[PDB]
Amino acid sequence: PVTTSFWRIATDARTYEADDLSGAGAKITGGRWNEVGVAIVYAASSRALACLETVVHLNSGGLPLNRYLVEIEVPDEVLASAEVATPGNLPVGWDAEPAGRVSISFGSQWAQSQRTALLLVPSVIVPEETNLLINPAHPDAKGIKARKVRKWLYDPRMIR
Amino acid sequence: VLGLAKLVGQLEDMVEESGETDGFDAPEWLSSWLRQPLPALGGVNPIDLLDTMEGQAVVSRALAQIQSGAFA
Repeated sequence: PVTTSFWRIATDARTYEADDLSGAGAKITGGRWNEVGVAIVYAASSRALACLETVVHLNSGGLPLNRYLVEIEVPDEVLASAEVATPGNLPVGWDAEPAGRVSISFGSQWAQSQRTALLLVPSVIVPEETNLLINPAHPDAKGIKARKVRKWLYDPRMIR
Repeated sequence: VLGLAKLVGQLEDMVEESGETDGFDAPEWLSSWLRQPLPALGGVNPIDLLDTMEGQAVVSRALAQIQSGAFA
């Protein structure tokens, strides 16, 4: 292939869908790496890690949500241009729980500088394994595709 | 003031928008979630944060992220 896949486990909402690439959801709530009002797409480098970030970390099992596994296909030449942040080179405090000013400010500086369209960051859950941030305002974000590939049914709180 | 009704409403809105409401008992689900460790908040029970305005905001945001898909 000439693309690399990243993963979301996402729902449709009233004004945006699970395969959104505009960053509408994170714009509303903020997150570890973005302020409320700044649109960013969050994805994980594995489906397993997406499950940890989406279901386990927010203890959201047992909700009758219509969840979709969403494949984010990133052009390899755009990924080749991504910035890579590591536990080794990130500012101290990036892994605070709850997320605080250090990771939010780092993500804000990256987004507003438009240094790169993509930022690879460690997961706070598994720091050795990466999440992907997409800045939809960046010119190089063109060509990224997102599609629902199946329902996500694995829910640790599922009752048979 | 706990203001559980506000959180129940937030949860019900989320499920109406993004899931299936039929048969869903939102107060029941919320009761458990509030009293279980929330890894995104460092393993604290969300109920223990509802005694401040700041804590209310933090818990409401976490609840909202369940739907928004932002990582915590």
